[PDB]
Amino acid sequence: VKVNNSVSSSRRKARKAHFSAPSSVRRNIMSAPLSKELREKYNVRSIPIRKDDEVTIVRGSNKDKEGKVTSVYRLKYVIHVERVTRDKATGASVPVGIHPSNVVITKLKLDKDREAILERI
Amino acid sequence: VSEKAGHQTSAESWGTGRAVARIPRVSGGGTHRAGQAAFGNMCRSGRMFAPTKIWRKWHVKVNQGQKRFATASALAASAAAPLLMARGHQVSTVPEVPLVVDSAAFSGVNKTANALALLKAVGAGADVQKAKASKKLRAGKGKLRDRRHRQRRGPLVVYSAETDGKDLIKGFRNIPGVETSPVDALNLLQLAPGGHLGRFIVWTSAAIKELDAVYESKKGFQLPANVVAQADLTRLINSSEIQSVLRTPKGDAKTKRS
Amino acid sequence: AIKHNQQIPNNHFRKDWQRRVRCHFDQAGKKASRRVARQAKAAALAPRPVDKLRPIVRCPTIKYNRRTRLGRGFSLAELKAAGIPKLVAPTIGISVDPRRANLSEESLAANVERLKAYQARLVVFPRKSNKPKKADTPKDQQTGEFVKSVEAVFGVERPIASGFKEIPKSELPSNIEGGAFRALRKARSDAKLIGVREKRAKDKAAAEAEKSK
RNA sequence: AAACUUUCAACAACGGAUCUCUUGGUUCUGGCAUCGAUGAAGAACGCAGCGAAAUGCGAUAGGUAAUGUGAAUUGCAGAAUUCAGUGAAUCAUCGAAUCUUUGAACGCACAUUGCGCUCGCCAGUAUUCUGGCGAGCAUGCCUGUUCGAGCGUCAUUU
RNA sequence: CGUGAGCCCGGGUCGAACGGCCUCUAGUGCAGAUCUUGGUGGUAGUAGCAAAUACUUCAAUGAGAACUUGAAGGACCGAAGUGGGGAAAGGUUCCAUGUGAACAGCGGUUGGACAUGGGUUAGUCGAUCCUAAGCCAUAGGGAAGUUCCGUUUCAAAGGGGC
RNA sequence: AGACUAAUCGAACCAUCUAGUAGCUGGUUACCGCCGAAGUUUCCCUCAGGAUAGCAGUGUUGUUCUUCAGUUUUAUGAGGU
RNA sequence: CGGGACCGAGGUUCGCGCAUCUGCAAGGAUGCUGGCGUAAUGGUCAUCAACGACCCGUCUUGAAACACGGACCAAGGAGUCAAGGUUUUGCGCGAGUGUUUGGGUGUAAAACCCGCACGCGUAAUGAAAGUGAACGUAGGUGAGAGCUUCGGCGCAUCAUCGA
RNA sequence: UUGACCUCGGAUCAGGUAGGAAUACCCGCUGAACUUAAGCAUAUCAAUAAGCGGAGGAAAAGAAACCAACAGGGAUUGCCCUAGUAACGGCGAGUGAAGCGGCAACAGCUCAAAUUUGAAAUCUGGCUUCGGCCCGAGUUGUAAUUUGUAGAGGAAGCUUUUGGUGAGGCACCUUCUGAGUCCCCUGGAACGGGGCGCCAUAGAGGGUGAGAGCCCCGUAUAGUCGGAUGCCGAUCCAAUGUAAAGCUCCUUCGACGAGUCGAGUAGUUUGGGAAUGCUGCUCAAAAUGGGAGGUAAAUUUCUUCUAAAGCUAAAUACCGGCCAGAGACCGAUAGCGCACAAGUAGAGUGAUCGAAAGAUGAAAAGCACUUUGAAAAGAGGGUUAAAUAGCACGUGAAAUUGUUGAAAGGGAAGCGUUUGUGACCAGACUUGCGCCGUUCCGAUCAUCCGGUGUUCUCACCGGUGCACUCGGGACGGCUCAGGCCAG
Ligand SMILES: [Mg+2]
Ligand SMILES: [Mg+2]
Ligand SMILES: [Mg+2]
Ligand SMILES: [Mg+2]
Ligand SMILES: [Mg+2]
Ligand SMILES: [Mg+2]
Ligand SMILES: [Mg+2]
Ligand SMILES: [Mg+2]
Ligand SMILES: [Mg+2]
Ligand SMILES: [Mg+2]
Ligand SMILES: [Mg+2]
Ligand SMILES: [Mg+2]
Ligand SMILES: [Mg+2]
Ligand SMILES: [Mg+2]
Ligand SMILES: [Mg+2]
Ligand SMILES: [Mg+2]
Ligand SMILES: [Mg+2]
Ligand SMILES: [Mg+2]
Ligand SMILES: [Mg+2]
Ligand SMILES: [Mg+2]
Ligand SMILES: [Mg+2]
Ligand SMILES: [Mg+2]
Ligand SMILES: [Mg+2]
Ligand SMILES: [Mg+2]
Ligand SMILES: [Mg+2]
Ligand SMILES: [Mg+2]
Ligand SMILES: [Mg+2]
Ligand SMILES: [Mg+2]
Ligand SMILES: [Mg+2]
Ligand SMILES: [Mg+2]
Ligand SMILES: [Mg+2]
Ligand SMILES: [Mg+2]
Ligand SMILES: [Mg+2]
Ligand SMILES: [Mg+2]
Ligand SMILES: [Mg+2]
Ligand SMILES: [Mg+2]
Ligand SMILES: [Mg+2]
Ligand SMILES: [Mg+2]
Ligand SMILES: [Mg+2]
Ligand SMILES: [Mg+2]
Ligand SMILES: [Mg+2]
Ligand SMILES: [Mg+2]
Ligand SMILES: [Mg+2]
Ligand SMILES: [Mg+2]
Ligand SMILES: [Mg+2]
Ligand SMILES: [Mg+2]
Ligand SMILES: [Mg+2]
Ligand SMILES: [Mg+2]
Ligand SMILES: [Mg+2]
Ligand SMILES: [Mg+2]
Ligand SMILES: [Mg+2]
Ligand SMILES: [Mg+2]
Repeated sequence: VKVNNSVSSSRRKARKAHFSAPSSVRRNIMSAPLSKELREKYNVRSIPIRKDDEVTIVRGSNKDKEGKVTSVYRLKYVIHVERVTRDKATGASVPVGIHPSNVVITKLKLDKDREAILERI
Repeated sequence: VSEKAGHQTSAESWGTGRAVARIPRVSGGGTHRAGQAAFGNMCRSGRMFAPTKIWRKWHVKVNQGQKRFATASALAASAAAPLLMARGHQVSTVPEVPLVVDSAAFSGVNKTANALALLKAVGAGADVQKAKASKKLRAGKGKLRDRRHRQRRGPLVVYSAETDGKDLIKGFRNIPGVETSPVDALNLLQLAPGGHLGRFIVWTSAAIKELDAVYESKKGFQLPANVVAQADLTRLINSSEIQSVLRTPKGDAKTKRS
Repeated sequence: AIKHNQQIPNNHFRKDWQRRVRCHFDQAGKKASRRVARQAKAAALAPRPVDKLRPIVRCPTIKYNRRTRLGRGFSLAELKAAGIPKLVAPTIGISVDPRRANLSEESLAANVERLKAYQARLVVFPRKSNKPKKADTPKDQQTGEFVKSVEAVFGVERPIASGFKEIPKSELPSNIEGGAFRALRKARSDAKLIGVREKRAKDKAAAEAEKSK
């Protein structure tokens, strides 16, 4: 169970904090698991998705496609993946939103800030 | 409810002569709430009948001595196989109902993996598995407030706080339905949940030693006597003492029609 | 609006009482916070006891004088006899009460031996451990097995004197000569007629007897 | 016989009940003590690339500085040099600032964007007039400063 | 199925929760209260859209013209006007361009409607200056106080030159 | 003229005390089973209301060779229609 | 002794009886036969027909009223809570009883434990000063459920004379 | 003439301070009526609401001119009890404390009244800040001693005092720490079902395209990546006595608060009753004096405190402000007036009054294109799991309405009992149990373990089997029972 008088277990408060989270908090919520090859190499379970990471979709009707991430769209809590699109009435292609928890990161964009993050975990 | 609810307005009755009910009505002329009724339980934005107060008797004072009488009865009912089964526990493979496990086995049950294995070995596995597989979603507005699930009660592990130690309870928390209790507390709400007797209790060896000392330390409470000495009516009625004085049956179970 | 064989009501509920209803839902919450405050005080006061030594006093009415309880503080007469300066006792956990007075030697003696008993068991650490003074407890006498609360050990032991004494028949006390009931009746009559007898002593005839030689 | 009136069913209407939910209320419990003449609470008017309201802010105006995080914002182009960045964001923290006209509101007024006075600087031939900019001018009370008044009163000269 | 309150099943719609049994609990059962709130009828395509004399022809625009526009004819206000200006009050109704719905109790291509832009220039007009009836400070005096009286008083009150 | 004092005047309007009091009017929410009335006595600033007794229900208990009766007969009184 | 109508409850034997070596009409229907085996019986609904049937709620001696409220529908809508009493029911202890003002402890507003005082009760009666409940198997008499060694003993309760 | 002192003024002089907001709780003043008394005037409501002034995190009170009458307790506050009691009251309705006792908390102090008088030893302000200096305040009294528990003066004795250095152990925030997206089916999408696993000091909660411990955030234990400040002590090392503090002693003294105490009277208040408190007016004290000791007064004793100056934390109140955690609460006519651009739109000259209004879908994928129309739109067509979700959007009741279908109707209709007619429909029935006739499997009995109600049975195994046993299906015969309506 939970034994911490400073932490609430209220459904109403939990949902309010989720949908009213600022941009920095929404970054941490929007995280995805790493692949087995990346897990053994870095000893890290999951990190937040950057714009330029390459992922593979695991759940949904696009559950086998893969490609570079093109937009981490924090306001709707969704990820836009390259070539994972959908056609409007006019025939133009628009991206579909994929929740970060439905994908697995197969390749990281390593930068010295991310490299520091991986060392911390 | 708030004590101001339904009374944050200055409505006054219009009286007779206007072809409307004599109930107080809002004033003004620029809103939908122009001549709407304000005070009263029948109105749309009025107050409830007899608004609830915090003065209500929430807590009940039960005599210490009826609490102890019931706790002893709950412990006694925990020692009967029919009352365990009639409650709904899976005790089909338990050797003896007062299931007492040697306190030396609880040495390394501070880990949930070991604690679960111990309950399976002693014959409490079926009851433990039943509680886990019964998690449902409750019906009603309980889910809205805080109560989301209902998952049945399993065995109750009873130990000694001074000999067994406090590390036992660490390994018994995540197991659904399994709850612990020191031998010197014995909450009745855990011994007869819902008012139904026959909780399945798993004692430690040390807790059995101290059960006599616990009920002899309680001052002002002696173990109660019973209104009937022999609680088995079959031997009482079919005794040679009773049957020898009966003046023969005057009829039969089913009477011949006149 | 009385209707039957009722008891005449005495419900003082005619003064808008609903505004001043105090419900004690924080009884459990206050108890937990009081214990938290007590723990903090004990930690700051360690190794000193959390409370102060108090005397034994007799309850002040004919209904309660049969019993003794704890007083506010030791009188100046008790402190002087015990050999403790008045302005030193508060610094070593003794409660001082300058208002109290001793009218009996028995109560004074009982409180003095209590002061001496506490002084015997008291350990006073030096004001600076490098150089102990005459009145500071030596380092060897200090042991570390101290007591938490004084009132637990220095409480009342026999608040009411026992009534289970047994005596040999040879030591049987004698009876009142005229009867114990008559002793009480005579005592009441003497107090009732004390002024009448004194007025006539002292009588106008007795004054006349004094006047007439 | 049709029409009309009445009853029922299917479908279609009107209406928003019922069911389920819920970033809301309500009550209880626990902890804390922090507004203002160094100008508060409130009020008015403004500020966004594209905004009316809400929210935020004040001519440094949907905001600056500083710190932390670490790659966004999003309805469209606009940031792609901000990619080692010496650092995005309607982010979080917040210790430095800005803070229009008012308001206890304080030069006098105010139903007026009215009428004044003192000092300093700049420009107009200007110690006096005109314009611009800056700093000022309420009341009561307290301590001290300095300038006084009164045959209230002391001493001396006189 | 049950005497009954009700319970159960089949068929259609629907999309995320729900029920039986034993105890505990209550803001627990509606036909009415000129009950409350919301919605809907018959009446009923009914009453009615009748003061201020009054309109007609052609053409254009337009899907559509009695109440849009131009021309022609006929009329009315008849200078204490249905004219030309303002004070108070209103606040963009002013002007141009365009227009689906709603509004103009009939229509509408028209509009004080809707949408986008534009529009108000002062040494000489007015405010600002003066005082009137009156209101408010100051000195003071009341009042527990919010404050009341006082406007020259029983005040050491101000204004200029070198 | 009891006239006018914001469609308000034989004492304006606003908010609160305030859910003011009302022996008076109106309403008062499922089923079945069993029992089942009173408008009479006394007192009351009582006469549209109360208290009191009566009529009714329920829960019991002593018991259940329980005892009596809105009745007749026999014997014997009273009454003043 | 005939003619007709309605009914067949119950569900092994037992009984009351009659007859005689069989049994029966005697403590409640059996036997034989026929058609159909499905919408034929049956049910629901609609409709016609025979007979009957005033509009509900309410106040009232009396309402269908020419007494009042009611155009219709949905949702909301009125004997609740606290303190203090009393009678009754269930429960624990019982000359005692009540932990929870408070303290210890805790899986932490729960549960468990603790004790001093205190409340009510154990003694009443006087305005009060005050006094304060056994002659006796805690009495005699009558009734009294029950028990009885059949001669008696006799709970509760009532009546009565006492202390 | 000059220089002082006293009093009263000026200054945009130097430096400061007050107002307003808020007022849930707190300290005062002022102050009703509705209501109860079945009327009403005292009473009650109520020493309450409204009004006014003033603070804080608490406020206030507070170290006895107390309570008591006892073997005496010993500042204040709060709870339980005292106690619905003593008492007050048209002695009616009604109101109504306090001592003692148990507990929470605990804490004591500062002045006036004395000559430092062999030395105003005291303080604001300016300059200097480098030690100090210079005006001023002040002798009409600033420092030191003393406060009734005492104290002062004695003379003997004993005894007391300061700086440092910090472990860490709290208090502050801040990084990090477990396990499946394994296979099949349904589904638009598994977070569902079935199977196989793993973590758990973590199976609280939330999100993710449906019920997710292991997909994500978090959740449970510590201990580590850090840093801000200030509180406390455990060991250790430094010192020193000026002239300061105590303790025992008895002789001597021993200042102690005035228009106050008290008394009368008036008003109000109180349970306070020949007057409990407060206030106005009149009178107006004393030194073992004064006050109190719940019945007015005179006389004589006794007990307990020491008024008319002041400060002081805790236990206590409060959800108004800020921040948290919860609920046998409400669930969009409910819950706050406000789940929404709510004290908003709107009304009133104004004081003020004050609403209604939540939900497409997992994702706008919010209907491309063709055709009719002036256009709104319609018809095809397309998106979606679904448009029987089209922004007039979850589901979509009733009142009321349209079409289709089925009926009936001579100044109401509805309704009860009972048939007939028409439409529609649920049951029941279809066979079952027995005995004798065909084709395939193991029965009686005994051994050998193991259980058991101590004599029954299960395990392997000899049962050996076509008109012979046991069981089962195949096809025939007979008896019995079996639905509806009837003679
Ligand atoms: Mg009408
Ligand atoms: Mg019909
Ligand atoms: Mg759904
Ligand atoms: Mg209700
Ligand atoms: Mg309803
Ligand atoms: Mg209704
Ligand atoms: Mg109505
Ligand atoms: Mg017409
Ligand atoms: Mg007309
Ligand atoms: Mg003219
Ligand atoms: Mg004009
Ligand atoms: Mg125009
Ligand atoms: Mg029109
Ligand atoms: Mg039109
Ligand atoms: Mg004035
Ligand atoms: Mg007249
Ligand atoms: Mg008028
Ligand atoms: Mg009213
Ligand atoms: Mg009378
Ligand atoms: Mg009536
Ligand atoms: Mg009666
Ligand atoms: Mg006569
Ligand atoms: Mg016959
Ligand atoms: Mg039929
Ligand atoms: Mg038929
Ligand atoms: Mg008919
Ligand atoms: Mg008829
Ligand atoms: Mg009714
Ligand atoms: Mg009548
Ligand atoms: Mg009539
Ligand atoms: Mg009527
Ligand atoms: Mg009507
Ligand atoms: Mg107790
Ligand atoms: Mg007792
Ligand atoms: Mg007797
Ligand atoms: Mg009255
Ligand atoms: Mg009345
Ligand atoms: Mg009256
Ligand atoms: Mg007030
Ligand atoms: Mg204070
Ligand atoms: Mg009592
Ligand atoms: Mg009172
Ligand atoms: Mg008086
Ligand atoms: Mg008064
Ligand atoms: Mg008085
Ligand atoms: Mg004070
Ligand atoms: Mg659907
Ligand atoms: Mg739908
Ligand atoms: Mg819909
Ligand atoms: Mg309908
Ligand atoms: Mg006709
Ligand atoms: Mg039929």
